[PDB]
Amino acid sequence: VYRRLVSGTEGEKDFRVLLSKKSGERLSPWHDIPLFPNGRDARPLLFNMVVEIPKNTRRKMEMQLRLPFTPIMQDLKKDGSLREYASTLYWNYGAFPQTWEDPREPGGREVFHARGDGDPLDVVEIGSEVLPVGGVVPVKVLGALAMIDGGELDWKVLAIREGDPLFSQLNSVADVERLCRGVVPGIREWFRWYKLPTDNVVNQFGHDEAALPAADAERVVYRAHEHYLRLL
Amino acid sequence: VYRRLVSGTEGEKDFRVLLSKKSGERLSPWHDIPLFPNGRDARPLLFNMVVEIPKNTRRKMEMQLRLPFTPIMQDLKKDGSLREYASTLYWNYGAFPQTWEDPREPGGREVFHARGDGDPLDVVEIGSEVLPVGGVVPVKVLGALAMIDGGELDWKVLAIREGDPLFSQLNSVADVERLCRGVVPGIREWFRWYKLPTDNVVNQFGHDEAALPAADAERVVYRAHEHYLRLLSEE
Ligand SMILES: [Mg+2]
Ligand SMILES: [Mg+2]
Ligand SMILES: [Mg+2]
Ligand SMILES: [Mg+2]
Repeated sequence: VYRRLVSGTEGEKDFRVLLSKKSGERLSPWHDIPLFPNGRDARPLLFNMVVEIPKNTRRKMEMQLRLPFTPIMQDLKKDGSLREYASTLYWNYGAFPQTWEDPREPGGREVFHARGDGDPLDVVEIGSEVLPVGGVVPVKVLGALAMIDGGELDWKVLAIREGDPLFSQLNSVADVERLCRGVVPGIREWFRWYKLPTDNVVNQFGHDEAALPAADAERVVYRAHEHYLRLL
Repeated sequence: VYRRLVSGTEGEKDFRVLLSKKSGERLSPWHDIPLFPNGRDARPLLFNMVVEIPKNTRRKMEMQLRLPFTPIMQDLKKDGSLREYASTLYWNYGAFPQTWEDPREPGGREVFHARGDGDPLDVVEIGSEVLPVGGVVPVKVLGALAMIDGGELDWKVLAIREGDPLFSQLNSVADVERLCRGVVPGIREWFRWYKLPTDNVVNQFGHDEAALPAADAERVVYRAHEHYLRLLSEE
């Protein structure tokens, strides 16, 4: 469905992934990829996921929202070096197109009244297959962890790629805990601890650290989608 | 108190940490450091921990058991390049002196009948302060996770450094869960997942993934201590 135009070498400053339709026409993975690849009336409801960080990698790849067509490149520190996480991420990681965590909207106290992180909504894909930088895959939402990253509400939605062998068997948080041991706590503990070496901070999680159910996590995506639509 | 003799350059193949008494006499952190710094009858019971990997680092530093005085150096790949873990370890990590997880000794059915890892018993220290490579600190044992790494039983004993502010307040897993949220699951999930990028394997845990209580973890250390001592025995 979407074409990856890869340039440079993956570990260097010239690396960049650009997206185009199969017509050849360039398009933004954030603006012009539909959030619902088969409409809002599909059941099970599928969301598009733009993969930024592949499973088993450590480079902080992200869509460059300032640039035309929002290409994916590695984040830079102010020292101008390519930025990496202190630990390898064990799952495909990215964001939902056409979503925005509006900082102007305050959460209840289940999330310590934290505010939107200001970025496209983050999603963790738990499938076995390694997905490439700039990949776009339809996913089924399974749940969501409400991370609090320095006073900011930073949702991590959990999803499973359509076509993964266990897709039809995973429909809720309990199914993941049952058929994929360590995935839910591994993701929670990864994002709780990953900024200890860089910032000496241990993050918190709202809703008593629980993974909110799939239906509630779908509503989180909807709200971020409308915040995005309201932005335009 | 033991003296650290640091040699080579950090992060390079020549880096090496050796231990000596305050006499200057060199000694092996595995062979010549007592497991019980105040004897087995000390209350609270203290075990000595040889710190190999400091909190918030990822180089795979380990005691080199083949070398004289068993110095701590960075592990090597078959390529001969320096080996690092794929992820940063968020806690001080090392081993108990005079312990050996004797293989050939079969585990119960709670550990999938897995055998010993063949190495000195591993310990995770959960205190806040970063400890140096080659540091020797007395710790109080709080619990143990029974990680299974490819048919090998690889215990991760959890302990707290004497002198850490929460020392007197931490005596078992339940205290850690109460006063240090995320420490026990953070350690379990770290060792469950850390070899996925290198080996494409997700580790398992015996005893239904539970953190065994402090008393059970004390017995884990004792048994490994006896395995080591048996290697030294006559007749
Ligand atoms: Mg993001
Ligand atoms: Mg976010
Ligand atoms: Mg070890
Ligand atoms: Mg071991």
